[PDB]
Formats: sequence, C-alpha cells, structure tokens
Amino acid sequence: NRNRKLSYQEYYVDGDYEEVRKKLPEIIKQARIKASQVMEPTIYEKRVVMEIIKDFIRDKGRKVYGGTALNETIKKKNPEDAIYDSYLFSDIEFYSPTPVPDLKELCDILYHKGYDPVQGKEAQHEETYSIFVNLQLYCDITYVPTKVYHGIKTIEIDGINYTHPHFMLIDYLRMINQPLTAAEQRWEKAFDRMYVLLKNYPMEKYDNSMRITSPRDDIQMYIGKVKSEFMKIPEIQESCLISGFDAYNFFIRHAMGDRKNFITVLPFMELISVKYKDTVEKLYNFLREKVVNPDLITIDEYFPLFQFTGYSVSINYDGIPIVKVYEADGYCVPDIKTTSGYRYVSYQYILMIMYISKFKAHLDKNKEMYFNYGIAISNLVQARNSYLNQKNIGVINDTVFSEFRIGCIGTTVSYTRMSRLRMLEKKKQGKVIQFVYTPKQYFSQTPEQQNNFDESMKKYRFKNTSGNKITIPKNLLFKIDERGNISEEISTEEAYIT
Amino acid sequence: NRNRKLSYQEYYVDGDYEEVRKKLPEIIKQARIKASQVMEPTIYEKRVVMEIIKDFIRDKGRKVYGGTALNETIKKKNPEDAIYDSYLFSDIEFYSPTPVPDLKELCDILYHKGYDPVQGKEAQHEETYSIFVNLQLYCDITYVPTKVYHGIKTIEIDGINYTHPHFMLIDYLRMINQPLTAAEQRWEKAFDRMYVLLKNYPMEKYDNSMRITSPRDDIQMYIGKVKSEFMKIPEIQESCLISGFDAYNFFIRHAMGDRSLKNFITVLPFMELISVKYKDTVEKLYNFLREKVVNPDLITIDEYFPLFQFTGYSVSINYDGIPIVKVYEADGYCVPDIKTTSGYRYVSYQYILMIMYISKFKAHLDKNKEMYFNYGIAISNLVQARNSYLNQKNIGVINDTVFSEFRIGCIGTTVSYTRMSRLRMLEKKKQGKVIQFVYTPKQYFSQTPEQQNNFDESMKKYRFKNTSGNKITIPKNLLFKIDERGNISEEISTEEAY
Repeated sequence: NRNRKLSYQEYYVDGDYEEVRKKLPEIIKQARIKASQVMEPTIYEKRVVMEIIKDFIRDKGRKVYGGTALNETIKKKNPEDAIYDSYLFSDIEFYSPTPVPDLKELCDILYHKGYDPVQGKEAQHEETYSIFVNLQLYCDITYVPTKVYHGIKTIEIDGINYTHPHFMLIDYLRMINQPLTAAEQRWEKAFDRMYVLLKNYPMEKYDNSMRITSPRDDIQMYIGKVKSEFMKIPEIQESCLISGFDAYNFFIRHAMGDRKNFITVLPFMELISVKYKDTVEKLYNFLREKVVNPDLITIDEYFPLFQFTGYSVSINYDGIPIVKVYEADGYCVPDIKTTSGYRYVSYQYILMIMYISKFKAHLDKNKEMYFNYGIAISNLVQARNSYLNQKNIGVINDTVFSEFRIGCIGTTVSYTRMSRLRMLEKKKQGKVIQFVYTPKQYFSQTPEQQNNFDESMKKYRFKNTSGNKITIPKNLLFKIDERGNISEEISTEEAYIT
Repeated sequence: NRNRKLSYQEYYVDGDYEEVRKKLPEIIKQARIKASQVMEPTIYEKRVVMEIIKDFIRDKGRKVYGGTALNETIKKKNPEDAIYDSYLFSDIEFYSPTPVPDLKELCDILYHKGYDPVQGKEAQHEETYSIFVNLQLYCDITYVPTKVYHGIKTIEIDGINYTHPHFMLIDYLRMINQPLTAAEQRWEKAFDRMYVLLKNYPMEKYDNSMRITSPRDDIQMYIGKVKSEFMKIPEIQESCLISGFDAYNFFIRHAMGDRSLKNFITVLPFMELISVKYKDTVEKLYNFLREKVVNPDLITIDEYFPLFQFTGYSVSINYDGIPIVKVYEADGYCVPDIKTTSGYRYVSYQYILMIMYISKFKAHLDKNKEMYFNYGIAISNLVQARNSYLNQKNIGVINDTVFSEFRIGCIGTTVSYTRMSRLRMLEKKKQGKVIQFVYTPKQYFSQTPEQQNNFDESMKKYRFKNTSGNKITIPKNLLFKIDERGNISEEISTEEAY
C-alpha cells in the first residue's frame, strides 16, 4: 500500500559495469592527452621548460629519483614496461648536496630566459624545494648530505644520472614497512612499482659464503647474554625487535627446519627500539653488571643516516661492539612474536635492513661488510623462495615469510597529524612556515639587498643525517659521568650540518 | 660502460601479482581498522565528535550531500549496496543558507564541550567551510542561496535530511560533462557512484505527453531564423552549442531514424544555446534579431543570475514580450559537443540529460507546474529513446554514435582546477583580501566584548556571489547595456551581486 502507480526504466543492465570498467582507462588517457594539447600551459610549452631543467641536471651531474628515474631505468630494459606515456607530463625529482643554491641558479636561468611567474618554494616534505613556472610544478630538489650523495649509485641515460632501481627499492620497502601510516594511500602503488622494478632489475644470486670474523670469546659470551637474558625482560620484549644478523639467522633457520652454510656467526647483536632512550639505559646497565671489568664499557653514538635510520648507539666492551641499538620512536615496527616472548623484525623489514646496511658499508668503503650484506640479501631471497615452494603457499600467507604484514609494535600517528603538529611547532618558534625565492623580486632589488639575501641563504642549516659518529658533547643523547653512569641529556639541541 | 654478466633469482613468479592484487584490499581495510583503534584521534573519539555534528544537523534541518547522503539513501533501499562500511570514519558534508553562522555555532558548541584545538576554515573551494577538531576534518558546510536551498528535495533517515539521489545525480553528470578537467581524478569514481545510485533509484517512466504551447507565428519564424541563419555563421558554430528542446528533438530524431516514438518530438517554445564566448554571442544575436525583425524597437533582453553551481549567467532575447532565444554562459569550460555535417553543434547526450535535470529543478523553484512536468517527460523520453536505440543497434553504452557516454570531444578554452585555484589566490592576494577565513572560538572568547561584536557584525557584512537564478532587476548588475537608440554594449561594473 506504498505507491503502486510507479514505473521505472533500466539505464544500466548487468554487463554494462564490466564494459565501462575495461574501456574507461583508455578513454581517461585520451582525455588527459587532449587536455595537454589545448590547455595552458600546453605540452609544447611544458617540454621547452623541462628541457632547460634537464640541461641544468645534466650540467651539474644531479641524481634523478622517483617516477622519472624508475620510468627511464625500466624503459632502458623493456620499453613496454614504462609507467609514463612520455606525452603525459610528469615533474622531475632530483637529489642535491646544495638544494637552495641549485634552486636559485635554476630559477635565475628560467627568469633570464623570459619566463614569468618563476618561483622556487619549500615543499611539504622539509629539505625538498619545488620550482613553479607559470603556476605549474616542474621539479623537486631534495637535500642529501655530501658523503651520502656521492655514494648514491646511478645509471647514466642520455647524459642524466638516474638513481639505481635497487637504491629506489629501499623507498618502496619503507612504505611496505609502515603498515598503519602508509597502507591506505601507498601499498597498491608501491607493489605495482616494486613488481615492474624487480621484473626488469631482478634480485641477484650470489654463490659465495659470508666471511664474518668470530668475535673474542668474552664478546661472544656477552652477545649471548644480550639474547638469552636481556631479551627475556618483559619491558624489553614489548619495546624491542631483534634485527641485523640474528634476525637473518632466524629466517634461515625457519627455511631449513631440519628435514645450513647460510647461517652466520653473530659479530654483534642489533636491536630496533620504539622506546630508544629507555632501551639504551637498561642495556648499558645490564652489560655493566654481567661484564668482567665494567670500566671497559663505552658508548659510541651515531647521527641518523639519510631517510633510512634514526639515531643509533654501539655499546662496546674494551673497544669491541657487543650490541647496536636503533631509534624507531614514533613508528609502529612490523614484528614476529615468538613463543619465547621476544620479537624479530618482519621478513620485508629485515630485507630493507640488509639493503640499508649494504649501502652504509659502501659509504664506509668496508669491502668485507659490503660483500657480507650482499650475500645475506641473496641468501634471504633464496631461503624465502625455497620455503614458499616447499610449503606450497603464496607470497601472502600465515607464516614468518609472508609479505604485506600489518602486525606491528610501537605508538604512531598519521602523516597528516604529524604534518599539522610540525606546522604548529614552526608557528610557535617564530620560524618561516614556507621559504620562497622569486628571481623577479631579487633582480629588482639593489646590490646591497641582493647581497643581504645571498648571506641569508648561506646561514641556513639542514638536520644532520650524515650517519657519522657524534663527537660534540652537546649533540650526544646519552651522558656518561666520571662514575660511569648513564643518564639522558634533557637539554639536547638538534644537530645541524654543514 | 659494459653491463656485467651476473646471476639472478626469482622474486615474483606467475601469478603472484594476481594473488597480491586480490588480497590487498582486505589487508588495507584491516590496517585502517587497527590504525583507528591505536592512533590519535581514535574511532571512539571520532564517533563522539561526529554525534555532536549530527545533533546540530538534525536540530537545524540541514541537508546532507555527497558520500554520506549517497551511502545512507542507498542503504535504506538495499544494505548490500553500501559504498563504504559505517564502522570506519567518513567526514560529513551539508548544505546551508547561513554557512558562516552555522560554522561559528558548531565551533562554539565543540569549544564549550572541552575540545581543543577547534577551528572553522574556508575550504579550497570558495563558499565551502570545514570544521577541524584536534587537527582532524569532520564536516564541510556549503552555501546555498535561501530560495535554492528550500527547493532541494530530501529523504529523511533517522531525523536527518539527505539530498535526494536524483538531485545528487546532477553533480556526477557535471563531472562526466567536464572531460578535460575531471576525467583523470573523477570519472572512474563518478561512474561507480552513478551505477549504484540508478540501480537503487532508477530513472522513472512517464506515460504522459508534453504540453508546450506553440509560439505566435512571427516568434516561430524568428525561432526558425536563429537555427536556419544565425547557427550558420562560422564564428557562431565554433563558440555555440544548441541545447534545450531543439537538442532534445535531435536525440529523438536519431533514435527513430525517420525510417523512440514520433509523439516524443515537441514543438519548440524558443531556441536555447550554450556559449563559450557569452558576451560576443549575446551581442551578435541581439544584432541579428534587430535586423530580421519587423519593428526592432519591440526587442528586449531579460538577464538572469547564475543558478547555484549548475548554470552561469543567462539572457532571454524577447520580441513584444515573447522569448525567441535563451543564451547560457559557459566561458572557461570545454563543453561536450556533437558536430553535424551542417557545421552547427549540439550538446552531447549526457550533457542534454544534465540540462533537462537542471531545467526541471529551475521549473520547481519557479513554481512553473507546466514546465516542471514537461522537463520530467523529456527526461523519461530521452532515457527511452537511448534504450530503444542501443537495443536495436545491439551496442554497448560507450560506442561511436550520438548516444555514446564518456565522450571527450568538446569546444571552448579551459584550464585545470589547480591552475584556476592558483590564479584565484593571486587575485585575492593583489586585492588585499583575506586568503583563508579562519574562525577559532578559543581566540574569540579570549577577545574583548567590542572585538567579539566587531566579528559578529563582519559576519553580516559578508556577501556570497548571487547564484539565486533570479532575473536581474538592478541596472548596475546587468552585463548588457541597451541605450536610448536600442544598441547593445557590454557593461563595465566591478562589484555588487543582488
């Protein structure tokens, strides 16, 4: 008894959905291609500005990363595997040890060539700067500390240095290894990019065996006590993840199952902590009461390395490392909880760690460790392949070898929340919210006003992500008194370079 | 130089890609669910703030639109067709005739309830305001002129007024009808939403015949000269599109093919055009009619303000108080067209479908019962003619005929949403205008009673653009000037809208 008189028509029937879904991606591509030809700035205008930027990159030997680098390295291997149509405009992202001087020089070149408006601005990502020509984004310039910068491996195509795919793979693994913050917006795209990257640039196979020097007998026993006793403390199990070679041996052991030459001697323990200061204090104290001579215990602190690691420590006995701790506060780290109670990092996490550790050994010119990490990567891929084959399972499964794991330990916050809180901190500190360089404004000024700007540019310092040992006491996160006791420095100042 | 000869291993085999692709959507959902339980603000905190907003919407009778409205109206019809699960967070969007007073009242309620930080901010799209509680977006408040607002049809669910799906359909058609600017970011999602909308709220079937009064014999001949002569001028063919009932008769004619009923053909009450060179067209058309008419002193122009987000400025060129032709402003849009062998253009099928919807809504606001039923019948006839045509031709919804959907061919100069938005910001900056209006209750209640009352008065001195769709009665607001000699010129005037 609602309303009987109503008649309706069927606009879409069953089968129409599938037809549109299949046809839409190509229609959308054609609409994008057409738009590029008739809308200001046109593809013809875009190409001319892009060639100027490319000339600067070529001249300076700057290292291109992101989509453009992945598209070019893939196209070199197989043109049918490209991510860009190369009619459909994309901005160029490049690394630089001097991003603000580069930003000015490139903005000046475009200004003197008759382009207006031309502006270089600070991007959303701090330490990244963007160039806009006629309100259109053309390139991103990212700071890389000099030492790290020269160590980035590239493939030269048409005179341009493109970041090696296996360096770029670290960034896709970083997204996969942040399940609570990156899954929603990055995982589908990260998998797509990783898949085509590895298809064209596959995992290497190494035949060699690892050459790790067995530590001094006392060191070996101290290492053993970190795993057998320190990793038993409930507060430690809930805030720490076993990483490095001990996590690597765990994955090898699971692949053997006993039904062996891949297993390595442990040079030192390596942990990742989400309560960094708390862990370092408790670990230093633990070693102080297990060791023969407590006065022979030292701590070496290291600055973060690029975008790859946080602050770290090396707790040494008689100048020999026992254990290394890495800061992960603010991240929810992917874990594997064992029946023993202790946690290991996930498979994709240890894979990323081996990649970062191999890159660090390459920066340190440590030939022995560079080849050892390379072999560990090869062995980890092999152990995983053998395991999935043996158990007849997919890449996503219910074992320790599963990919796209969401289980993690540690408090975290969304990228959006963190970004808004960072803006509030900048606003409170009376600091510049967004830096802007306009060559029109610059060259209209008097030579005194121009020199006042050129000095201001030189007084800017970036965070210290060199990975170097901390030598300035005011930059150290931990204090060791004359009685050898650990305390956190409450009045620690942010360290800058250069 | 020289690529090395190395050994490689497998990482992804056939068909690991497919396995990941299928499993990822659910893994991502679980990562999002977990994140909402452990990350600040939690789903529990979000639900409490959302209930306060919903209480305000319910008390004020505000009309909800977008995703929330579509999800709720669909669920009412069939719960298995939900566009998203209501466990997870989604922001709410609602229409208002007083969006700034509503924004203040709702921000004040949340402030007095103990929430901090609380801010109401101007959104990226002008006339829309956003509420942020603890750095999280909760709702969007969009301005709708009073007369238009009361005319929006709703479905009441749990005390909340949700915009009728067939009003919301106009907005999805708007996206489809902007191929060069909306294809990339909106078309796939717009199709998905339209499909589920029409499945649950189908196109109606009307049996009735249209009752359009045949114009006076002279008007009929004048109407004919607009089509037979005016539409043949090459600059007119390249800047105008035939719309209204003449474009409707074109689609009916194609459906029947002259050898989809013959009784579907209507008498033309007046010509209706859409121009991408609006002022140029109106001037030329007024001049054309001045020539062809007996007694040019009987020619008048009635101007109309834009209607909501649906139409631009319009004119009605009348003879002896009788309309001959109506012109609609579309400058800045690339309008989807059908170019005939004759040279003149019609709007596309999905374009005329949207026009009939807008025209029916306008007739509803004007309380023009005759035209309201006429446009309703034209919609029913247009869906029927298309269905009959595709059925006989045995073709998909995307085809090479005049009845094809997702057409990319269009006429007129356009620019990206991003470029337009940046140019608008520059204009606001030059004019010394507020770039982004922000209301912070904390700051307000901390201010003196004079400062607080200075703000309350500012909130009354603010004028939105006149999008009432009313006839312009103030001479200073008219876009076209008619002198004592009856000649047309474009009016200068910078500011005023009522």
